Amino acid sequence: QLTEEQIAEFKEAFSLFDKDGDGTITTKELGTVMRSLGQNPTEAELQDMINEVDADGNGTIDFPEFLTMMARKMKDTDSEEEIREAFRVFDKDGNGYISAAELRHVMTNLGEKLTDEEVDEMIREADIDGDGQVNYEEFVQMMTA
Amino acid sequence: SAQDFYENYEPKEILGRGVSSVVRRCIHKPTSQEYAVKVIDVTGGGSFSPEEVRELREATLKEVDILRKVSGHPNIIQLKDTYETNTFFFLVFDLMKRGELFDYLTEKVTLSEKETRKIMRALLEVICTLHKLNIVHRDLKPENILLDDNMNIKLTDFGFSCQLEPGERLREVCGTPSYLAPEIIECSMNEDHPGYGKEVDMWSTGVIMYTLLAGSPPFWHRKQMLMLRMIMSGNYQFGSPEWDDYSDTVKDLVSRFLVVQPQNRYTAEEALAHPFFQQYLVEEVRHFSPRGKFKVIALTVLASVRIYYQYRRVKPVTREIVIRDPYALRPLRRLIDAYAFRIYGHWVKKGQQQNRAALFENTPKAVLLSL
Amino acid sequence: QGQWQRRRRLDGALNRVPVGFYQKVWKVLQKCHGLSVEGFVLPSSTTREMTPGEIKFSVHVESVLNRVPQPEYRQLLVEAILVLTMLADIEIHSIGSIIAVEKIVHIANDLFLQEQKTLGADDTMLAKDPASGICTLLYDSAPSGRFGTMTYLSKAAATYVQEFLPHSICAMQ
Ligand SMILES: C/C=C(\C)CC/C=C(\C)CCC=C(C)C
Repeated sequence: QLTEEQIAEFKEAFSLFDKDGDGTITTKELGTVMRSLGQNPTEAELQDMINEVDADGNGTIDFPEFLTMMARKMKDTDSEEEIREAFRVFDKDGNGYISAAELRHVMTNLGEKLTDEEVDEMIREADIDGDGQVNYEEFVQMMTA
Repeated sequence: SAQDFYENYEPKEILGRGVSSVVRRCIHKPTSQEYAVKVIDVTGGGSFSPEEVRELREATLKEVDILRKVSGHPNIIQLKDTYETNTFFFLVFDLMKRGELFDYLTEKVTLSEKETRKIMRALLEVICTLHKLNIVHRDLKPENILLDDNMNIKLTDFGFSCQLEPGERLREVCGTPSYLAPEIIECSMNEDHPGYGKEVDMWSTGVIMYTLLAGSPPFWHRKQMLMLRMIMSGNYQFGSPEWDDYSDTVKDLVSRFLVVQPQNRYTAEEALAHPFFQQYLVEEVRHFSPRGKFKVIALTVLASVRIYYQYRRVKPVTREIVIRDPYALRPLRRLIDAYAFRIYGHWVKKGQQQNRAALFENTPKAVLLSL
Repeated sequence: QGQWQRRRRLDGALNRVPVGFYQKVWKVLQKCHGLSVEGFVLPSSTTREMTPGEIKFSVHVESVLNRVPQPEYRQLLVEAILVLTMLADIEIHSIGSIIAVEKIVHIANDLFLQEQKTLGADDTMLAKDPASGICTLLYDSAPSGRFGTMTYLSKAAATYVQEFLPHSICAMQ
């Protein structure tokens, strides 16, 4: 039921996770990402974290494995918390509105260089209510979509 | 002749046993390469009447045929050559140092998601080759599945297989009871149903999924016919606490093979197209609309946040949770299953009265003794 | 009698034990002072006295395990011993005292009693074994599962460690 699209979205997310084109995401790589997004967990934490997802995998997450997590295993509460968390991860300001520049802040963090207008467009494409901001309601509506 | 057998191979040790067929390891003298030989006693110690003696040969003569129709394929054994005598029928094939999947499933009670994926990835890709050549197996049990030192699946015992004429559907009941598709029994209990086709293998493969990931058959109970009504009706449950820890992508693909109606079953070609068996090919452009990019970056965040959240959730093992409910949480439940199969792993064998589900009690005694 | 009652009267009457169980009792006894069955102790002094692989040690563990006459109860003791072994690995601390392998089955019989009463078992189905004191259904119960014999014995192998070990730390899951 995950569409060709959805599977593809999970795949590009897996790409954003691994800088090396390893075909795997290492404990170190995840880390580079979490710190990229500002959550700096213990190298040990990471080991456990990659372990919870894989259990064999020697500290590397794989994509077939990755999708397994990104498929909505999440409970409404569980996802809700998460959906919320990302949203915060999105707003360093924590103002509660998604800056076009804030989107850039995240990408810049994930090392993807994308056009400035395109970014505005990214929000604009998805933006009706928040002209220039994606409201959280927009975010949740969007994720399910 | 037997001289032709010993001019090329020399049997060293006994590898396995069967009802009338014995698997024996051999050395190929010209090549010094390890090979397995299955040694079927045609006369069967005198118990076989001339009909069964003839029928076993015709079954064996047919058996060479299918194994001669499929060759060079990575995940089915290669019948290197076959020798027939008046009292035996020798078949030499590849040596699999490790035993059947049943023996492996006994060692590891619950087989992990990563391991089963390539296991069946081969099996489904095995199933594609059989269906493309139009040959059904009707016998896809894990004891029919052999594994090598790299864990690669070698589907074995196409003893019950038969090539359907284009658009023909069989009626004979061939197969041990648990792994029989619903219309197998229905054709056994009715004449109107004109038969079953190549979709039979899909149900049997989907059964391995429930057995490998949970250590029990989807439908099992100690009397014979009761299992059958669970099959044709199709009452299966991803029961708790066992089946809740696995990812949701597992469940849907299990139901697809387990649908009772054959035409709606999930054929092998599209079976490999379900999200589980999708593979990460590094060199993909993967172009996306600006909404598509925004999801990816959001999903990339949503993933990282998720992984931290899921882990934070795992409850360390404490004294109390052991007292209240051991099975409920994964690490202790997998342990109880593991030391369940170390004590009574000899009590699991092939058949109905020796299946793995006999080692699991997932229902209250009262409901078990309700009728 | 029953399926597993015939698979436990055939598993504890032949003294069939899993591979390395005699090599696993050695590890557990080093974390304890002994292992008592029907009030016959197998002390930790045996661990130093014979090696884990010594067959003389296998006799000592075996000799203690035939202090129960009924075969089916012995296998209950056998897998009860292993649920200490698997709980011993998780627990960092040592109990430092005697453990009655028999009792762990008994409250496991008692705790097997309570759950079935709550779920709808009648007094008829939960009938006592005349000599052992275990429910006949517990003998027939499967090893693993939500309501298996070694889930209740993985359950009662913790309440006994409650009284002997006031504080416990479980790690490595
Ligand atoms: C983590 C275990 C939790 C409840 C069970 C209690 C464990 C024990 C009570 C002692 C038995 C064995 C010891 C080997 C050293």
